[PDB]
Amino acid sequence: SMIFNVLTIFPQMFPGPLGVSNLGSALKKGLWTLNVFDIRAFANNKHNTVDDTPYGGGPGMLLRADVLGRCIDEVLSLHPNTKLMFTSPRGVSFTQDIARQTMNFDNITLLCGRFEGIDERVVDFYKLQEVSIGDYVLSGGELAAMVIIDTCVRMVPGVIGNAESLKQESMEGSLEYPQYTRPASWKGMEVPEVLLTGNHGEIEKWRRNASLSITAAR
Repeated sequence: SMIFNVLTIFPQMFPGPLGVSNLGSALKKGLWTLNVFDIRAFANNKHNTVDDTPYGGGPGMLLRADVLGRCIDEVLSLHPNTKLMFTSPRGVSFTQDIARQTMNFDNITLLCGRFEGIDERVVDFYKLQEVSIGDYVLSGGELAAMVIIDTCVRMVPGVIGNAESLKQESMEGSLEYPQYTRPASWKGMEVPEVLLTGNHGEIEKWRRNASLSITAAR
């Protein structure tokens, strides 16, 4: 199959957008699995806190190493051969191709940051693969984990009928092309006539030409 384990202190966010349209359908269908672990549950600490202030001081809090380890050990006990990852804005920049490389593993674990980060020992002891969906700071790692999961799950088979699947890959580069649909006029803007001709050859040809412009503006 294809399993994703998410470690967060906001489990109520999930599946959120991950549970809707094809993505949710296939999830119920069981084409993929979504295990969401509440990190808060692992605190055996009497203060039952997950965060704490940082040695050396400064702002905000940091997720405690002992708590995260209890959580991570449980996931490992349950999925020993799992690729441990961690969302932070200063790691491997996530791309459609990195996604593909992740498909090679069929069991990924995504720890989501919160507050000012996590105790470094966890990064080191467990050898986490830091991943960044882009050059911006979020309130936490969970939107990141969603973006990653959405990106990868779309390349599982059965989630997207082979029609839209062999396609998208046809466009090859970010170009794609202008697309149009009914009405034929809208605010007096009419559809390029070639699309209305039924001429597959002449339409593919126009679509490659339009694919090259717009991109030419890049």
